[PDB]
Amino acid sequence: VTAFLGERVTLTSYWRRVSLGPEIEVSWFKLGPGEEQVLIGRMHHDVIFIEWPFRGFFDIHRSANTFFLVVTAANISHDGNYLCRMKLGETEVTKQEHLSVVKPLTLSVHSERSQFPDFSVLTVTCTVNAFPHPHVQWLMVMKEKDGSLSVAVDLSLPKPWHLPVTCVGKNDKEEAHGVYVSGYL
Amino acid sequence: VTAFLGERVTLTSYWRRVSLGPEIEVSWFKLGPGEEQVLIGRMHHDVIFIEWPFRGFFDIHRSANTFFLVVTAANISHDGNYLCRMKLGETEVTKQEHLSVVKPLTLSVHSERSQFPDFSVLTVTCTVNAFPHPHVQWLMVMKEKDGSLSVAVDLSLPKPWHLPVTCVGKNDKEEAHGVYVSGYLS
Amino acid sequence: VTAFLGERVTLTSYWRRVSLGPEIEVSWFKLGPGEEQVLIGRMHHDVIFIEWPFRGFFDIHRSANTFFLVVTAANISHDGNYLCRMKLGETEVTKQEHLSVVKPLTLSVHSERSQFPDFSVLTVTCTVNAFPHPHVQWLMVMKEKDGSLSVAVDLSLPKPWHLPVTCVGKNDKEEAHGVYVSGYLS
Amino acid sequence: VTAFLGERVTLTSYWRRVSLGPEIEVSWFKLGPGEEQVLIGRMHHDVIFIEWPFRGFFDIHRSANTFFLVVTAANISHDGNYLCRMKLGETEVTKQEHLSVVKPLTLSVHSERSQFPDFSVLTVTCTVNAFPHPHVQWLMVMKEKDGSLSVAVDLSLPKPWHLPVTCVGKNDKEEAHGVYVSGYL
Amino acid sequence: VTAFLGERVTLTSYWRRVSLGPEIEVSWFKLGPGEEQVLIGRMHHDVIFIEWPFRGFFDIHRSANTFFLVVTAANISHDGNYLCRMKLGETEVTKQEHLSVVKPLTLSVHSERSQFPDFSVLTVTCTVNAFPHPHVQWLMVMKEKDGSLSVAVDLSLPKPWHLPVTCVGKNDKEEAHGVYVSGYLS
Amino acid sequence: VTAFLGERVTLTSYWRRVSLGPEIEVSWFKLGPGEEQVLIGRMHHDVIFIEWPFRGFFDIHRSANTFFLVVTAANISHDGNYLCRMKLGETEVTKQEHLSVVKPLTLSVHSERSQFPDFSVLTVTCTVNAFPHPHVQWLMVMKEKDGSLSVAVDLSLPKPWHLPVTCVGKNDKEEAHGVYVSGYL
Amino acid sequence: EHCSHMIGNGHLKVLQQLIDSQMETSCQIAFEFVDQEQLDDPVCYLKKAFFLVQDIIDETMRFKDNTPNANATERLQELSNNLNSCFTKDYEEQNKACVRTFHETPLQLLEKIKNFFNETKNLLEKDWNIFTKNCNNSFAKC
Amino acid sequence: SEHCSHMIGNGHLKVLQQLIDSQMETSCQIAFEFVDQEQLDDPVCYLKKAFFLVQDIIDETMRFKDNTPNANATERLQELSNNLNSCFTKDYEEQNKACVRTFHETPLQLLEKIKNFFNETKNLLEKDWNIFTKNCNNSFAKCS
Amino acid sequence: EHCSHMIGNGHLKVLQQLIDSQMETSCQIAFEFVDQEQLDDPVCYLKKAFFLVQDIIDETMRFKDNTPNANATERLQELSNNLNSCFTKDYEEQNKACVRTFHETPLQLLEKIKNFFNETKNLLEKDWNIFTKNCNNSFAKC
Amino acid sequence: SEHCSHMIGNGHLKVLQQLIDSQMETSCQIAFEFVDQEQLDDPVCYLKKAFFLVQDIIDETMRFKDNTPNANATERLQELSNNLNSCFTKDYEEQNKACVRTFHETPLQLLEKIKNFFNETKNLLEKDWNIFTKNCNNSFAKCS
Amino acid sequence: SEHCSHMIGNGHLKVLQQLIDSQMETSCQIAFEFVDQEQLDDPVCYLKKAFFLVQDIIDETMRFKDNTPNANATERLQELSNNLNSCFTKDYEEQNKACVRTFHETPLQLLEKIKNFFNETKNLLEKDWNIFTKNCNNSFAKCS
Amino acid sequence: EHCSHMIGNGHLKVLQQLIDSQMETSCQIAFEFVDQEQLDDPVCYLKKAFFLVQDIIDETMRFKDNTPNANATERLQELSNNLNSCFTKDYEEQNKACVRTFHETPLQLLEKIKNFFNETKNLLEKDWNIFTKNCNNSFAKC
Ligand SMILES: *[C@@H]1O[C@H](CO)[C@@H](O[C@@H]2O[C@H](CO)[C@@H](O[C@@H]3O[C@H](CO)[C@@H](O)[C@H](O)[C@@H]3O)[C@H](O)[C@H]2NC(C)=O)[C@H](O)[C@H]1NC(C)=O
Repeated sequence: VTAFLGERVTLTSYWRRVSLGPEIEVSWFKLGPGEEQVLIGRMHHDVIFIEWPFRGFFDIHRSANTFFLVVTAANISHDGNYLCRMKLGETEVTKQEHLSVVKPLTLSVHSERSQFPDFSVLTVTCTVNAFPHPHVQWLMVMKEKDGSLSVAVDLSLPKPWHLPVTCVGKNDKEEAHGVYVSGYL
Repeated sequence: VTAFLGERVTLTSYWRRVSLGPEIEVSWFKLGPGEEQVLIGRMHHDVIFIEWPFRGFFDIHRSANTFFLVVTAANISHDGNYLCRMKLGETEVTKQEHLSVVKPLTLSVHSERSQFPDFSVLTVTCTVNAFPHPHVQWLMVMKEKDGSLSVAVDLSLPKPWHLPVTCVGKNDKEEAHGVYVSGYLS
Repeated sequence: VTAFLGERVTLTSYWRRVSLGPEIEVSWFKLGPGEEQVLIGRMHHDVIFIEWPFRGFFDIHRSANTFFLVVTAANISHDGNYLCRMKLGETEVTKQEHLSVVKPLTLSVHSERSQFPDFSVLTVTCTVNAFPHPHVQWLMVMKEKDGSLSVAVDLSLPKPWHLPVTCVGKNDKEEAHGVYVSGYLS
Repeated sequence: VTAFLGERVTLTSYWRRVSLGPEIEVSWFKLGPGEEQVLIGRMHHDVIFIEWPFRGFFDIHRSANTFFLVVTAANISHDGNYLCRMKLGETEVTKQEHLSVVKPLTLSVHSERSQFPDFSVLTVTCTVNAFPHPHVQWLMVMKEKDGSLSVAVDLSLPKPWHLPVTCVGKNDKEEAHGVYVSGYL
Repeated sequence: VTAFLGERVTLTSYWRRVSLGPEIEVSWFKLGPGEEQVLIGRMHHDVIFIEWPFRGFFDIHRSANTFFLVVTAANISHDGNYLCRMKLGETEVTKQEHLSVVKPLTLSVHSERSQFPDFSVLTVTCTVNAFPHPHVQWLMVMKEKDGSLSVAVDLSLPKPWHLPVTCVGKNDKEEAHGVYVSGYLS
Repeated sequence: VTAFLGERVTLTSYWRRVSLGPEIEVSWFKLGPGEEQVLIGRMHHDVIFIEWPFRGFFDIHRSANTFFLVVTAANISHDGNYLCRMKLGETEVTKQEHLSVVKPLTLSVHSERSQFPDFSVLTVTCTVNAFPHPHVQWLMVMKEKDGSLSVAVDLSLPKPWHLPVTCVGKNDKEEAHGVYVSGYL
Repeated sequence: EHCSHMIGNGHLKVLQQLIDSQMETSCQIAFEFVDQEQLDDPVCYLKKAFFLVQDIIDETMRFKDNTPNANATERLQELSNNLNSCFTKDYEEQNKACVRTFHETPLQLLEKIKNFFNETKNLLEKDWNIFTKNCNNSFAKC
Repeated sequence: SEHCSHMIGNGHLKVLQQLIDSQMETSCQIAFEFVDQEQLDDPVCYLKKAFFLVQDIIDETMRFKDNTPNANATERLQELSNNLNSCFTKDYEEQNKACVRTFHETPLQLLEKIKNFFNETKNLLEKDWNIFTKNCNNSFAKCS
Repeated sequence: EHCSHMIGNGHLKVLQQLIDSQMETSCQIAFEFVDQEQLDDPVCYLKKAFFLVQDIIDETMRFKDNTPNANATERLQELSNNLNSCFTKDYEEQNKACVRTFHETPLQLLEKIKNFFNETKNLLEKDWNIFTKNCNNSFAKC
Repeated sequence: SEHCSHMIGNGHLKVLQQLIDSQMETSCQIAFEFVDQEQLDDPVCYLKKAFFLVQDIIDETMRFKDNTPNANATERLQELSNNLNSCFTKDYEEQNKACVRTFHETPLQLLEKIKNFFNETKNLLEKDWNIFTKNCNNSFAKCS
Repeated sequence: SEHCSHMIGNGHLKVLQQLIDSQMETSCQIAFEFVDQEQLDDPVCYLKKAFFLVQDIIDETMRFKDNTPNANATERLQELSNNLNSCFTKDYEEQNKACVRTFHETPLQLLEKIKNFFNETKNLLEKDWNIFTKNCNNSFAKCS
Repeated sequence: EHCSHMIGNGHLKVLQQLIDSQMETSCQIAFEFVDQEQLDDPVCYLKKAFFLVQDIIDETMRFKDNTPNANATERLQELSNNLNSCFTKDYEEQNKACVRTFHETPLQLLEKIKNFFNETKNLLEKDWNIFTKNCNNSFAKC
């Protein structure tokens, strides 16, 4: 399933037999690289306890045979795989879900003229900050503190400047365009 | 004259009589508001002295009858009028120059979908940072630390999203466009 | 309802008619002083949105006709009255709940001997940090950053020290004792 | 000899022959581990000079054949062994004293109920902060910035809670008790 | 009595009758402006207690009938009058002592040549930091964090530089000289 | 050539043939140790561009066949060797200049009396802070944050104090004197 | 006096059939009912329960029109209406006292209803004037 | 077998419809696996896939008190399901749990899906008792 | 009418000699002259140029007293004074319009002067009334 | 050779003085290498050193349009310089560019230096045509 | 020896008491080693231990100008001490400086301790001149 | 005139015995006495010293009642009282002038007293009118 940065999101799991709900010992995990398992929180007989690290970012609640892991507000770190382990007595089941967080792309265009050897070469810059897969290309990678990815491409234009000029930025299926039309001079 | 943010720029003045150069007591000034005159630096017999406030930002040098005021790197504060006073004995001449600094506009577009009561209202944002006169408009003001000006406009789109949508940003005669084409999901 | 500092707690409300759940426009509120109403969050058709101030501290979720307001971790500020308003069309019902937060009292005893004019006067100190109503007493108020309340009492004992000595600390119905038995030297 | 944290304290040394006082070249040392000797200060003919590190914390003064090392205010670092060297011409004597600093114990009791799997297990905590030898035990180690030692012990009580419950804290010969009587509920 | 900055110093008082020492209730004071009396510390039966403000800066100790007030390290604040009150029963005697602290003067000389309109005017600077009474003079006031006083004087010399040139600095009876002899270039 | 700390200074280079000026591709370098070359700035056809590191500290301008490198305000780091490379087509010339920065010496005298074993030994201190070569000597090295050099010498005087006493400080050819005349007592 | 035989086994049978036909699930619903912890007296417990059962029947037990269970619920509602005359009024203070919120399975709720009707039936047969009893004390104890 | 044409009777659909109507209407939603229409639209292959999921749901989900009328209805349907197994040919095991989604819906809606399955299956069997011999490997593979 | 022959080749020769005798250097001087980019009309270009040439001659072309070139400059100055009567006044608005600052070699400046006198000479010979022309438009265009 | 006495004529000094006067007076300053008087005061050795620098300056600095009167003057002076080479004896190559400084002055001032050189050289040659056989290794070495 | 009974005479105690009275009263306190009563209470063993400490104190502490009446008194007492050595039996060397404390008191108080020692010792010797043959290894060992 | 023989050797002997009987120690006491550095004139030195010796004798030299030294101190005190008539008054300004605080051994203090009595004795024997001398100058010098 998929959700945007900051938004509330809910991953789900359930017990096959519809008769049982509270009886199930549910426990959620955040899958770091190497299929590592970090305990998020546990639930049993409607007694919930989230590990302090995830307290306030994650919560668990139930309805019938269904178990919900609620991310209060998604940030980039959360993108990845999550695992739900449900146990009844000796029997236990593992169900897996993949949460994709997305940051709406931010395309930005800005230009500058060369300062040497002359002032004839105008270089325009197209910059897209998105997640998880930003992409910029002119028509004919840095990591931010928020955890997103910024990428930019530059284009040089010798006089006469063949304007207008267009750059395509996109984030997987998301897409947007930028066009430099005219200089000051 | 005109120059872009950060660039090296040179304003000029000269003595009518070509015979003389070093002999002239040259002095440059920054015209603050109210026709105020702030001394930048002085020159005489190839002895130059810039006032400490402007030291490193401005320099003066000479060639023959010509006198140059060099801004090492132009910042927004420098935009305005400058005055050169040149003196020989009792006689003095004044020349005035106007430096327009410009910051190449920076247009940026980015969107977000409503989180309540549903996820159907897509709001796009168009943002332009320029100088001296930024302007943004959808096709249906804050001051920065750099001294530039940022201005932005927002547009709400109920489903179905009538994309693509275009915003026009411009800095006087400079102009550029931003277009949101498609969302991630729809 | 009642809960201890830090613990997860759930207040509940429901719709009289069991047939309906998602259709109800639920909205929870924090009753500040003066019967002020602060919006915590809203829910409709299983679309939840918590106001940014309370984001991460509160959450809302549903099961059938029941609506739950979950405090992820209770802090002293949360103690007070909460209100749930549930609306179907023109009709609306209001339910009120009272959450009492409690901080388990922390009694602490420690002594020091006078440094002048002699070392004969032993003064013991009894300190209780609790919430909402701490109380200390010898058997013959400061506010903390956590929002709790600390209060303390001192007792002077001239030689011979009539030990042991006992202080009673308590938080309403909760209660605990501290007893100084012997000094290091005598 | 012994003294409490912050208090003024005086270690003493003397010259065997009572006839002499000022003539003696006195010098005090603080004994770090390995019988290492750190110079505190010197005295001769009532001319005193404390090394700058100890200036304001230590002072030296004399009376007759007796020499006093005065600690203005004792802190935990001062606990240890001190050495006085007294020299007359070629002859020299070393006398040794042991200063024990003490921090009056601070006993503290506080409880919490389990958050999982139920709210039936009440765990009480008994905490004693003292020096040099804190000790806690229920009846049937961390170092602080001040240099003292904190130690604590926990006790779990399943329902029904067998209250009251008592913990004994003590600092060598010093002793104090804590009793949890009743919960809120 | 007099002492230099940082040094250990001892003011003294005593009981007339030599028979008695510990029995006397001794107490020392700092005389602030307005004949104000600030308690430094007390002593009785060889039980000493310094007030926390002065703790570590002052100490009291005894020998026979004599009582010593020891300043561990003198700083400028300490300069002034001190008072010792000694009491036996109803009778009490007061002794007064005056501690003058001194900071050895620090004379410093350094020059720079004019940068405009030419490099012909050499200006030398003479600076004295002392206490309590610094004074500087050319042979033709700021307060420091240490509590000392700095004062300085400047002298301009047009070419030809009539060197050598001498400045006299002094702190009351203390005195020292600084002489600029030659520049780097000439 | 030579200049004092903070002052404006100009190093020069030129093209042998007087006919040409703008045509020459001039480029200045700051010579770090090991004859290393750090690019300061370039000039061609009166188009100047200073590298950002040196921007505001250095500038380049021209007059006829002459090329000037202007240091707006000299600081100690600038002391060293500079190199000008001038290129016309295939031919290129290298000219070398040495800029000596100087800090006017600062001589300072101050005294203290011994605190042990008596107060009879008066030690006076003579301190000179200069650049590039400070020197202090009594008549019968630390580096500062500004980049200058401080050096000091001490002289002990047993009672009776043989005053007055004189110290000579100097910075190569620059020179100045200090004389301690009398103590307070 | 007719209160003795107002409740028939036809009603308890239809009720039990209704119960058995419900699918067993984990999902829990919320409803108000008598707190046994605060009210143990059988007579007063049932007396208090009666009105709560009326409300639950009215607003909770919903079935598609003209279904056998829908008609069952109709019969039971009518029965409740006729039973109104067999319970005497106590006080208005006590309404919403001795009452708690329950979060349980529909099956458990229906079981509570069944127990009510059964025990109510028995006690009425023993003494048709049993529910004239004054329960102000039993209620106030809560 | 040709008998597949008439294996399903209106008696089964009747007990099924009765079972549906007797259920109490609530807000509570349950989770269960069923065929995703978005990825699998072919009527024949849709039902073929649905059949086994219906088997499982009937077995583990539709639980009633023993010997209850609805309990017996479910027994009849389970038996019916067992007899129908011989009318569906095996495809591949790779595809089981493919073209399959998690549903969070009311019990009534689930039961409606079941009813719809039996109804349309009944019709198609009557039209051509060999309809479910079809190879749906492609239709199944289309799912992602 | 005498304007036709006011400028003689003796003047252009003395001017060219003056030019050739100057040493070639890199050093550049500053002076005001007509901007070709804004004013291309030959007649109006020369018309505007005339006055600027007067000023440059007066204040720029300096030689040691009684040197051949000093006398050359004198002759040219006189020539300029006699030429005053051949150019008609236009407007005062336009003075300092169509004019830019030039930073060029002395040789290039003297070349500009030469071109002026040469072309002016030619056009005068063709039509001695050529410089009565109204150039207000050509000037305003700048 | 004894002819060195009269190699330089007033005709050369005349064309030179004319060249000077014909130059336009300006503020602009140019850079060139010449003898530092501060380090080299001996008249004879000063001129000897100056001679070669004058050769170079004449060659690369004093540029005029081809076939111009001044151009021809410079040619005459260059020829004269070539003939004078035989009147100066070689000293050492170490010292070339020693006792030499960079000058930033007006063209007129440079030309004045040249004129002064030829004048004083002319006089001294007339006094003693063997004056420039002198060994100036010491005078040159004195420079630092 | 039996003579230990009468070795100490009232003449010694007399010169001692005189010495005490002739001392000027002051506040000044001096430091000296003596028997800690808190750790050693047994009269016999207390005195036995005290004896040697008294020897040392007499030798190094009680200093007077040569040939002074008190100087001679101290000489007599020192001689007396030397003669008394034969009346005390050796115990162990481990215990010397054990049961011993540092005292900071007035000279008068020290002299009082000395006087008390000689007095009680005198009495006990008169009672039993063999009293100080006692083994005090235990009493000494008790000290910590 | 009797001042000549007021002080006897019986007094100096008793004083010296008193001195010798004191135990030698390191402990130092504080007392006011004449500063030799500021007052060197023998006559005026002794003259000033006399009164300070009176006070020291009174408050410092303490012995147990009826001890030989106690009686010695009594004799000396009486002697001091009789001596009062042999010293003439100077000025009250000078009291506490030429006087410093001394921190020395008791023995050194007693030595100072001895020296006083001895030299005072000698000078009185030489000239019993010696201490009528005016010492205002010697005192003011301090
Ligand atoms: C106890 O819980 C309450 C919530 O009931 C916490 O109050 C919240 O505290 C946060 C952090 O201080 C506040 O957010 C802040 O907002 C400002 C902008 O106004 C922003 O610049 C900060 O970065 C920060 O995000 C929030 O306003 C506040 N919410 C409410 C409704 O008061 C409180 O912090 C908790 N107390 C303790 C001691 O943890």
